[PDB]
Amino acid sequence: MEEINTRLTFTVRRCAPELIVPAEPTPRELKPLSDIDDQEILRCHQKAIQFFRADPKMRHKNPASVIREALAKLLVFYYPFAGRIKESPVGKLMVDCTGEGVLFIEAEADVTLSQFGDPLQPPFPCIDELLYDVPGSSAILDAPIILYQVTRLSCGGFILAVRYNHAMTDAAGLLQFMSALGEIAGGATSPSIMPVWKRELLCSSETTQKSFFLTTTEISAFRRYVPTHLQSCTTFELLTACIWRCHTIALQPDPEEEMNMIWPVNVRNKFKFDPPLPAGYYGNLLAFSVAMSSARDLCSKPLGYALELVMKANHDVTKKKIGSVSDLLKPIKGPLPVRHDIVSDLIHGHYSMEFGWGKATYTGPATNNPGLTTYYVPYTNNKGESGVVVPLLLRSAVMTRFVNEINNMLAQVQNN
Repeated sequence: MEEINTRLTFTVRRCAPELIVPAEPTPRELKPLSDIDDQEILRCHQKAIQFFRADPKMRHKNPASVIREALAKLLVFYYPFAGRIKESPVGKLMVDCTGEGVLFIEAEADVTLSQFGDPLQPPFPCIDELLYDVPGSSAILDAPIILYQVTRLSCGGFILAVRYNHAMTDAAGLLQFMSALGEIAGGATSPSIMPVWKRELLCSSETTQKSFFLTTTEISAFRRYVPTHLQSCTTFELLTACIWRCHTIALQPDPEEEMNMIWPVNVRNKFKFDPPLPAGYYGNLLAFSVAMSSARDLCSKPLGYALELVMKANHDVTKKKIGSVSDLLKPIKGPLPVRHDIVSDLIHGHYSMEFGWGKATYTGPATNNPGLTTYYVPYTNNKGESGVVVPLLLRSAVMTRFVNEINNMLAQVQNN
């Protein structure tokens, strides 16, 4: 299992972080976050990144300035994003729309866009410096909800890095928002999709980083040595059953502890909501599927055991298809288990954002839970092999036991 390493490094320097408030008076109100947005597994942040190449006609236009003026203008419509999230009695989250503003960082880097590769894919170097974690902002409550870093590159290109409070929006909502930002920086009067709230509809009253590469041939090879009755499995399912079982064998937990593997599902493509969703909704619309087993059964039984659990969990959430949003979209049931890993499927453009410099040359993820939290990215190496890159952050011993265990599985798949 190949480790991918970024041998590139460079020096970043950033101004001191600033607060961007909406450019015009906006409603000062308390807006309810939905039962989907405020579940435990979403009380985290997430990181996205886009790379933009130089545009010769955009000379005399510093990208940080363009973006921060457009942020101010766009926050008039998305004004809750300038708010602060607070907790009421019985655990309901609210956005206090105070206009205190989103965090912003203008920076420069002694590096060129082309030095990130061609094609440019993860891992990305110096990402902790390209999306600086300002102290106290890692908080869910009373902290700025979103953070931008615009790093200018020596070629005149630039980097747009975002950290956002996952209680506020999901990847899809942030995409609607970033496309509204692109439109406003394009000169638009207002967004094409006028956002709405309506989240009441979903209210019911020692460590180590690393990135590893598995080629498609290795994945499909796996698919050959699982029982025929499980061969309809997705690449995602097979990869997730591998990761879950290998990680558990690496953790070596108490035999009876309940091991959970959890992943989100975008439902927009899937269900047909009978009261359909509002046109500009941008809260969370993720379903979550949960696969659970004793540590002893995961480590004791072959990969087919884990794989069946993953595939069947992947249809618990897909099986009821028409009705209300409150009917088909539920939070995870209880408090999160002690033992839970989180995987996300990213093998899927994120196109049509244009800020004057074109559409991004790359848009994707970047870089709490003490389990394993990772995502799958597409990757093609220098010889042409397409496959998946899995960024892992584990205690070093757990990492090498994990790597060795998936390498044992590769050894088995090839011996057979």
